[PDB]
Amino acid sequence: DAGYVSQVIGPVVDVRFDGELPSILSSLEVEGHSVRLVLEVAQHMGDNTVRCIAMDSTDGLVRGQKVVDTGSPIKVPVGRGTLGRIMNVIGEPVDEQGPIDAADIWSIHREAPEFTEQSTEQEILVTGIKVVDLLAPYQRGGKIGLFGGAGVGKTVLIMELINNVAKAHGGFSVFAGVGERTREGNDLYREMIESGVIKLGAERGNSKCTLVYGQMNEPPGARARVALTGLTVAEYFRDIEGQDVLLFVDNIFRFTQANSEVSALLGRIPSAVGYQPTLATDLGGLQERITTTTKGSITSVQAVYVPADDLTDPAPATTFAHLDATTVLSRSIAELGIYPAVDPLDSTSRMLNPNVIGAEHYNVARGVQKVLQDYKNLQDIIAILGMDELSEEDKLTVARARKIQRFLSQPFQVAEVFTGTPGKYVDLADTISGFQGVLTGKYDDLPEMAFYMVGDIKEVKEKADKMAKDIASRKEADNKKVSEELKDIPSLDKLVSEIKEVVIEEDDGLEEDFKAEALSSETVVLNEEGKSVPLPKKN
Amino acid sequence: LKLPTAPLQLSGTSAQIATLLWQVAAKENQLDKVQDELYQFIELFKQHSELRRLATDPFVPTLVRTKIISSVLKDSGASEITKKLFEALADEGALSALLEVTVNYEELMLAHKK
Amino acid sequence: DLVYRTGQIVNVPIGPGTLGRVTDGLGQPIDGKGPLTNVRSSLVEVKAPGIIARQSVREPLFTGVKAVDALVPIGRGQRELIIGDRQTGKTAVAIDAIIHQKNCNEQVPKAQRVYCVYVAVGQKRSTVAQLVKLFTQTGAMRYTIMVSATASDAAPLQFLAPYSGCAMAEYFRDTGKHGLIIYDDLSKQSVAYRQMSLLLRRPPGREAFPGDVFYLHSRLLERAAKLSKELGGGSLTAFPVIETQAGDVSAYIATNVISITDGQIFLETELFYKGIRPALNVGLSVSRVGSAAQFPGMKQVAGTLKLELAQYREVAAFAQFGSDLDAATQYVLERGARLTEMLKQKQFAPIPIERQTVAVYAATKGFLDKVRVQDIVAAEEAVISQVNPAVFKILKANGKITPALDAHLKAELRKVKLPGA
Ligand SMILES: Nc1ncnc2c1ncn2[C@@H]1O[C@H](COP(=O)(O)OP(=O)(O)OP(=O)(O)O)[C@@H](O)[C@H]1O
Ligand SMILES: Nc1ncnc2c1ncn2[C@@H]1O[C@H](COP(=O)(O)OP(=O)(O)O)[C@@H](O)[C@H]1O
Ligand SMILES: [Mg+2]
Ligand SMILES: [Mg+2]
Repeated sequence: DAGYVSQVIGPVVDVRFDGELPSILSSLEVEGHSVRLVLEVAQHMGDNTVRCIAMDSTDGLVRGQKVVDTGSPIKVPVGRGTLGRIMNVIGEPVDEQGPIDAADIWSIHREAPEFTEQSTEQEILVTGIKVVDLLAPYQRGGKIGLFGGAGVGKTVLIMELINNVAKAHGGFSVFAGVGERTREGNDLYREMIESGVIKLGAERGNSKCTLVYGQMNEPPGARARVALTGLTVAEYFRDIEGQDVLLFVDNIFRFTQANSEVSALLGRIPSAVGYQPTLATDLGGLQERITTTTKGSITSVQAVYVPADDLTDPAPATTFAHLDATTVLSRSIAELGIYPAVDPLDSTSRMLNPNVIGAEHYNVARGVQKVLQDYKNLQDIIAILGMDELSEEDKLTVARARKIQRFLSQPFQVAEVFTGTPGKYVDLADTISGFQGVLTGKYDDLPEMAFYMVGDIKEVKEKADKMAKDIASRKEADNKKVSEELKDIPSLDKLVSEIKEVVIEEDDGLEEDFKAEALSSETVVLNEEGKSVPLPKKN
Repeated sequence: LKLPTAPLQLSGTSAQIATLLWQVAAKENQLDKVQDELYQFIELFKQHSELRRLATDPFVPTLVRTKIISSVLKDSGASEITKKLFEALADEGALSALLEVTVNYEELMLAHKK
Repeated sequence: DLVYRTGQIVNVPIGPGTLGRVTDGLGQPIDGKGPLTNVRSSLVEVKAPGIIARQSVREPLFTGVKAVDALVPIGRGQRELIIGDRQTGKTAVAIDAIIHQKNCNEQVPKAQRVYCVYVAVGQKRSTVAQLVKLFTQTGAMRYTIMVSATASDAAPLQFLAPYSGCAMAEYFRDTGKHGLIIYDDLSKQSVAYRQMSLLLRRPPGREAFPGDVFYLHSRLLERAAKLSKELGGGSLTAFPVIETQAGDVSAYIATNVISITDGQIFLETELFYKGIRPALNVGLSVSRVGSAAQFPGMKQVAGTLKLELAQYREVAAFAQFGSDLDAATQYVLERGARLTEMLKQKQFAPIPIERQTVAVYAATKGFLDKVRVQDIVAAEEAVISQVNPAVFKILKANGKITPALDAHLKAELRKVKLPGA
């Protein structure tokens, strides 16, 4: 009534079942593996064989190893007991805080909710970022996407959305780390331990976050399903407890990439760029579950990798239709130094109706986009000729758009470990008034790089007068007994005795605890009875 | 190991069965015996439909196929090569190959009688 | 032929007995100095240490290359890609990084030392023998292992050699010491894996690579970690090297390893022939540890150096028209020229970090504005060899440029002569 392993090709195992095959998506437990290996049935191969993807690595699987069916898909803990915990793809705790008490053990495989239970109520989500709240305002209850190539600032932007939105928020949050660096997963965990979002020990009930981690080291079976596991933890909060959940998925691209890593071994001939034929339908089967129903709401922020900043690739370009507000981060905004490197002429929102955010916000956003697009048109002249063939016809659009480009930049509180500038949180009315002031001409006398990396429109004047101090200090800072060798400092050789010497050994301390092993000179094999004999001389 | 060489070389995986079936029946000097035994199954597959179900229907279990071929061939004085042959094909589901082993067993028998 | 199973998943000898030896991709020593003695057999494919087993990357790993300790700073435990074209300076940056750890291991206690591992996949035996000769002449072989799967070796050996080298380097990560692993030509490891998987009849994908060529590199590069203090506080710093084809970083393996690693050191074949050596593209070179893993004092000059280089890059593409002197852009252009000429560096001689931050402080505070563009590489050497050597002895000890020191060398930088009027 159990199954045995028939075939192992990398991360894909075929299991042979004498009678009563498991259903597709069922989880299978390999009996006798060193680490706990779970397979998930992907297809019925035809000859009493199921073909499965493994949630851990398959090195150490023997053909004929017993595989026991569990009769159900991958089932994870859900509820309040997962708050403040780090979960595996199969719900194992990997935070070393002991086992997970569970309100329930829900399957990770589910249907998308229905069409009748859909919630068409658009209200804004003020995030505190200037370019986001101006040009692509996020929807409280909607799906948000952060597109960008490698190294443009999606991870920093989603940390800023964690401490800017999920901090002062009523409901709980789930972070589904799907195939990203484990260094930044540990960094997020520590930055939420010391922030009070996750509280350890006895205050664990007062934690307001669940981490589910499927990071880059793991096999593609784990990375393909960790997004489903984190979505299961969020769907429990949406359905059963009925509240407003925040689901931060870092790198939803990795879900599709891990599907395509096993898809050729699952017997599917490849589609275009190299992805699986079932690319859009896998993406949809995940993404249609992350929805605000009438029970609760899941307002999700999904980072999307865009491979070599090519937005026409099918894995970024397929998930555009699943989002309400797309935040396209660009490299060309980034090497101008503008952070967050949000492309203003590529970031869209369904909250950019005049019916929804009102007309006096929409007109500011449309005027900003108009001014920046006309500057993009003029850049094929004013990078060639030199702004002396415009004669103030379109040159106030250049001088306005160059201030608008720097005014979209903003320091981040999570990026103060990079940037020597404390972070800012801008209100929505403040950034509306500030960008209206630049696009009308209320602030057309200021310097240009007074706008760069400031909070709001009071701070551009607070930086303008600071530079109008420090332009005057660039004529005399040398003498007047002000930087001399006995004004405020001791002698040079006394400081060499002020420091004290550290001790160096150069015996390097390697063999302090090392337990060696007498290596075999010749190779040693197993005989038919399984015993370690030397290699026989019959060649 | 040390088998008598086949009278003529042949194709793949269905004549290689019949070459090996000829090569062990020659050491037993039962070349005309199993050529009669192979022919009797071809009329036997013509008679019964529940027997050629074990060679075409992909839903019979591979346990029930290998038990029925053994449970029939316990008796009748069929040669021990063929009742070892039919258990090799029933374990692998290669019972359909018997119609192609027989036509490849024929020309080995024809080039042995020259 | 008879095949006997050994009952073992693939092992390598790890331990202190591998330091100094030249091994192949399966661990057997090829330097002709007998078998490996003071070692034990550990696995090749281990799981990378998890979320709890890590801590934040704080302490720096000085390369000695001036353009990466200032612009692309590298911490103990991060993965920094060296991506470029052919003959642009990738192996040069790697070799400087190893030679500098030799120069640094003599001045630090045994809990601060870095033991280097160089994995040569798909190179010649002549190039590897040349590197071993170089590391013995410098003295780096008492800290360096070399795992060389050369081009004549089988494709499974070139596929398994980064994992072999990383397992020999994980002994230092796991015993509380510090490691530096350099997988030279990780593209060649991907090519060997593609061959090994196309002959096993696994269905190809993009550029005929397997499906799991991302997992091939992610499960290797994730083993470079900074561990927590419960597990010893050890570190493993990985420097994968990816060769591109005419600057195409949109290729499959290039995008995969750009996606995996923290930073990238992008070198250009157009900057290489402008005389800028190491040929670092200062725009596209990122380090996602940030300045959190930078030497203090170098951090005090590095934001300024980055900012003026960012201005010098952008007011260029107009510098062809040298006719119209603008006197605000032109100062920025020749100041960035001073800074760009500053970061040039001859190879096989890594600089100590104190001399690097003094040489960048002497250019970001304007001491070198008198000297022309073309003669700063002698001016910086005059500055380094003409200041007192007691400036560095307390800049290294104090960790940062203290107020009792930034006015000492403010006067020391004026009492020296600079070769230029
Ligand atoms: N900073 C430098 N100063 C002077 N010469 C350099 C410098 N960096 C590299 N070179 C020279 O440029 C060439 C660069 O070759 P390198 O060692 O980079 O090979 P590679 O690009 O890593 O790999 P491949 O040989 O496959 O291209 C070498 O001849 C080296 O001596
Ligand atoms: N708001 C910001 N301020 C300053 N630097 C930033 C900002 N956002 C991103 N960066 C820089 O860009 C790099 C990209 O980091 P990360 O977000 O991890 O990349 P990715 O978006 O590819 O995950 C960071 O190391 C940081 O140096
Ligand atoms: Mg990232
Ligand atoms: Mg090289």
